[PDB]
Amino acid sequence: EEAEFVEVEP
Amino acid sequence: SMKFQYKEDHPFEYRKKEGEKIRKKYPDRVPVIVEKAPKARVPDLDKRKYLVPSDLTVGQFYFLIRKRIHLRPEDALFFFVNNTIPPTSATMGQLYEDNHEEDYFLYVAYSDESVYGK
Ligand SMILES: [Cl-]
Ligand SMILES: [Zn+2]
Ligand SMILES: [Zn+2]
Repeated sequence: EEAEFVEVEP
Repeated sequence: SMKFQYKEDHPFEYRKKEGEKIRKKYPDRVPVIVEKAPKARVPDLDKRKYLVPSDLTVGQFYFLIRKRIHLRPEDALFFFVNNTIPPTSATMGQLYEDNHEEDYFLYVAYSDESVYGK
C-alpha cells in the first residue's frame, strides 16, 4: 500500500 | 549494487510522480526511502518513507534510525547510499543532492555490517 511519509522532526 | 524492495513494489513512473510532488510541497525537506540492507542482521522498520529536513545531519538521521531499530549504543550501524557510507557531518540535503535517483528519492540502506548487501 501507499504509506504516508514520516515527518522527521528537526 | 543497491537493491531496494521499494523499487520492486512501486514503479518508477509513480515513484517519480510522488517525488516531484513532495519535493514541490516541502521545499525545505527531502524524501528518503530507508530499508535494511539485504541479508543484514538488524530489524526491519514499519516505516520506509521519510520526509527529512534538508539541514538534518546524517548523524542525526543515524540517531533516529538507531532509536527506531532499538540498537544498543555499543551496536554498530552503517548507512549505505550508492554502496558508500556517508559522512555523519553531511546534511541529508547534501546527501540527497548528490545521490537522489531519477524519481527524486534518496535511497538509504542501514546495516549492522560495514559492507553492503551480503
Ligand atoms: Cl508509488
Ligand atoms: Zn506505489
Ligand atoms: Zn552479511
